[PDB]
Amino acid sequence: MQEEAKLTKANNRFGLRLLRALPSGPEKNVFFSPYSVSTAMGMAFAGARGQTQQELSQGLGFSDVDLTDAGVLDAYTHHTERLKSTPSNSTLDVANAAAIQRTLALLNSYESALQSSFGAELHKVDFAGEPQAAVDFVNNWVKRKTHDKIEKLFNEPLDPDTLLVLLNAIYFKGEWNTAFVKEHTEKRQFFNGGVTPVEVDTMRLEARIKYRFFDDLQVEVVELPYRGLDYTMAILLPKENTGVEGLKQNLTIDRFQNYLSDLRERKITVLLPKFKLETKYSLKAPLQSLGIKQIFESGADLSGINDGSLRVSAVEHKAVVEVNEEGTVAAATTGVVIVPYPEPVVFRVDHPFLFFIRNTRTDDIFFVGQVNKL
Repeated sequence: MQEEAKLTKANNRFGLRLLRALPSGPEKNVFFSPYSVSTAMGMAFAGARGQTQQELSQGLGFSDVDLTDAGVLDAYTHHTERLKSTPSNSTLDVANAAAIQRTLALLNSYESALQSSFGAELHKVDFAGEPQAAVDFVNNWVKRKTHDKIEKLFNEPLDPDTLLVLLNAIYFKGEWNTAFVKEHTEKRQFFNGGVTPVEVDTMRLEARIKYRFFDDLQVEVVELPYRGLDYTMAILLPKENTGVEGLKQNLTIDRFQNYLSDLRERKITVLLPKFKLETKYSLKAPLQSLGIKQIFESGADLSGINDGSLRVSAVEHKAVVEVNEEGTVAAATTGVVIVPYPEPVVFRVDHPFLFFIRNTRTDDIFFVGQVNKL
């Protein structure tokens, strides 16, 4: 398979692995862009060497798909290019950049790689002398690229020893192929945390929708496509009200793709809450739990960046989504901070569930959520 296809496979596997490691609870929703996180970590990977590079190759999923270090940069070039030129009814914008200390010398090779593989602009800032101005700059980049959906990634200035912040932003807007019928939206029961009944605005449609119940993990699956059917929201609904955490833990990328392959269009009724999520994560700890460790530590080898001693102090992520009768808008951003050292069917989404906004042509998974509380 193509390098870009290997990369999609690595990104997707990493995506579910990260999903499993994110903080979750009956009162705490989960939402993030694994594609955003992977892309930002790819930019750091471009500058990693030695054991640090090998550990990242492993962690980001490259090794398991036989995607070589050089192949990663190739694959990213093709992702970046196809993202620009792809004809769709839906909007998907991905942007990358690097905020660099004004007096930091980057290796020419790294600067070139950021441009060629990621289309990443460089922007000089004064991390050391002007922490407020530097973080204002970074946040205003995030705001423009997420189409104003995320105002700030960093709520406080960065530590003045910061030398580089690698940034990714993503924005998605789609309209449903089959809109929910707004006249039929009503307050309906939803089991918050799988156990606490509340009333929430709940949307209704009845149409031929890709659907299957799978006995293996006792899960109903649908895909709700956007216009043109090239993007979809896949929804995984546990049989049991309290089934979501177990579902998340049991899911693998092969099982997920196999579920998708087995869906068939069927006339069903879908009852789906309208909802908005807004989340934020410090990803260092979850990334460490996935075995990505050396990059965070003294002794890290990021010498492909500036031929010096650099490590990652933090990886921060923010994400937002709005789901309603017309469609979906989602955005996310990631910042890597671097320092020196047939019978009727009713698909009733009335309890916690997982969803995935994906491209059906490429298999790219752009957004993933777990809805626990509404």
